[PDB]
Amino acid sequence: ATTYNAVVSKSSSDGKTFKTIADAIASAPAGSTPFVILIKNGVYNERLTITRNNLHLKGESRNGAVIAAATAAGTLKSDGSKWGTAGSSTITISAKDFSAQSLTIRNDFDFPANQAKSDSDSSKIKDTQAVALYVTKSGDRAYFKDVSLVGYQDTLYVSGGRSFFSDCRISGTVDFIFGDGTALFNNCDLVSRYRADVKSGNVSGYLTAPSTNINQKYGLVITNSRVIRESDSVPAKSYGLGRPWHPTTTFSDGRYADPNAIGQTVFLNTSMDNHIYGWDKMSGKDKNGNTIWFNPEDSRFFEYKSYGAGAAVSKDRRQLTDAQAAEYTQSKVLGDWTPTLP
Ligand SMILES: [Cl-]
Repeated sequence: ATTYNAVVSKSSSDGKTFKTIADAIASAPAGSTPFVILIKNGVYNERLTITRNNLHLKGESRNGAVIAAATAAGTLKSDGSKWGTAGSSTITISAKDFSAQSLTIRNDFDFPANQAKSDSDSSKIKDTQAVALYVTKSGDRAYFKDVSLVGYQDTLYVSGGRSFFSDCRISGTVDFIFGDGTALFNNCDLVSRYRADVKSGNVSGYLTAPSTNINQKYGLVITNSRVIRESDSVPAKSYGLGRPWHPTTTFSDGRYADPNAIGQTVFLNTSMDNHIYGWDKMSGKDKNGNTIWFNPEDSRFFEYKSYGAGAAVSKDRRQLTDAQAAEYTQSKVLGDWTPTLP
């Protein structure tokens, strides 16, 4: 008995349906009773910030139901300032118990066309992060089933609490899954994209850039998934599994890369194609303004039974024991939260 409180569609003939997702959401009664919105197939050019708890979106299909907007961190607002990384997000989850199913969320920033522009072209953006989905610190218990997240740089920004991605497709280039949140991905396609602007022997990107605080037990946890390249032109050994992101943070002794943001990315029972070369390091600025490198061997980067040509042949890729692997069940990672659809 699945009941939709509202229906969004492109038809002005579909009946008492909404034209945009924002309107359908705004029709929700104040409070925290569950509210479910069916989004009929179509491309909805909208940027949404979810502040209503217990809101649930269901698209007619992951392939046909799309929420898309083109915004880069470097994209300028009316006042001439930049949107920023968080601000470029097509969808921002700032409420609890959100769920999206069978739909696609895209940031349509044309990263390749931007990279192809001449350097003297004043419209060529440097701050090229363009987030498709951002789960903020106010978005605990965000659930995404049969959802597709599309972007290049910084596709998925997960911060704060717990989020679960099941049977999803996430595509990107650089740090396309990043943040400090507890994000569990099960049975997902993590799609590494082609970079026309990167020479074949250089790094095209990194699947993850966790910023997990050292005291947080779980960061980015990918299980029973597939790490694949979007095309045969993605070179062998062009993608890192992860890179340690230590966010510039304000401390009583200055603003610089957080030394305690010792990120975690763990893969279990996940296939990896040949584009993966292993983990990588990342640089930031320390308390003195010097360049500092945060190394993978100093981060919580682990694998358990990866397979495929991209899996570990060498030993500089730490492996979990069977006992340690048992600590990465959905129950343990998500704790008191059991993700369920309306
Ligand atoms: Cl930063």
